[PDB]
Amino acid sequence: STGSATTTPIDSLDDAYITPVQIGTPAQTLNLDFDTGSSDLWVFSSETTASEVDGQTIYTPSKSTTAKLLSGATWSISYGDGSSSSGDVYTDTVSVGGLTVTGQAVESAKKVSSSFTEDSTIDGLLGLAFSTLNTVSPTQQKTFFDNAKASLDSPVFTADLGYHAPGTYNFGFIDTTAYTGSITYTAVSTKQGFWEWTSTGYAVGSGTFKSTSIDGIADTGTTLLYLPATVVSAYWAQVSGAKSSSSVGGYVFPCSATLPSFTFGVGSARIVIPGDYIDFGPISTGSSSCFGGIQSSAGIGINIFGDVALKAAFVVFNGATTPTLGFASK
Ligand SMILES: NC[C@@H](O)c1ccc(Br)cc1
Repeated sequence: STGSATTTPIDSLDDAYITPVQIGTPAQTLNLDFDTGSSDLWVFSSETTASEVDGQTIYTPSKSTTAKLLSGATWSISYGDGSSSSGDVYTDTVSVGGLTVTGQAVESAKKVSSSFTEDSTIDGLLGLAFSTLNTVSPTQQKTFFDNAKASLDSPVFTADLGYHAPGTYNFGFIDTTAYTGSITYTAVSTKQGFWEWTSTGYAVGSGTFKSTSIDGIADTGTTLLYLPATVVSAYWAQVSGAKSSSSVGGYVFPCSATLPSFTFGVGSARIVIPGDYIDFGPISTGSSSCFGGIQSSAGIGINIFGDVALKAAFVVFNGATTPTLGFASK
């Protein structure tokens, strides 16, 4: 089997992407944030505290003939940005772009933190990291990808995120028309539950490539590109007026600036992030200070190849027995 679904930015900055997902029988369609940095499929639901729901579409398991309470199971998750959610668990039929999994754990939120409530466009998350990170207790549950894997034509999914435009998540096949050149594959460590890999270096604009190992995770659920302070300082030093602002919480730059591109290494290959991808616009409405799309990972404990990086590439998440990551230009 295979599946193919369009993923759409939630706003004009590409802060996140939502993908329609069918849950239950008859189908209830929710728009979920596919997150290669976590492993829970959770949704706003009929059980979510009413004051914490504001415009989201909810899953109502009592209206699904295939929903079953997973007795005794609870979940609770905290994300890198400080947001959180928790609740109980059903199993139900879940389909993405034509690919159906039966008995998928669908984690129903009883509580969500304010940042979820405040974002009307995201009805929940669909985790695509390794199932070892799933938070369901006392019986850990599998991700949608893990459940689908044996059925898939090939045990892979691909992320093809757009810049200020829709893109595609495919399951079970590699669309050879969706990228240019060849896909370069690189080793993955699953030891921490993430799609963790090592970039071979970087360049800023038309500068020389610096060969240096940068360990990081491929994370579709993180907006920005978080890299070591040395690398980030080298980048922003090429933008007149750029500075790290403790008040704003990172690098800002004059909105009048042109940004240089940023290149990262994948083995001997190179992925070029155009300068415009690194512009996240005014820090507040009407400001002439703009927020940078490349920020320091110092104090995160790991580097994060988030959407800013991933959307410059066609990315293969290969879940074969020995997982790997593939990157192509597009
Ligand atoms: N996208 C999931 C989010 O919780 C996350 C943020 C940062 C890191 Br490191 C891992 C995961």
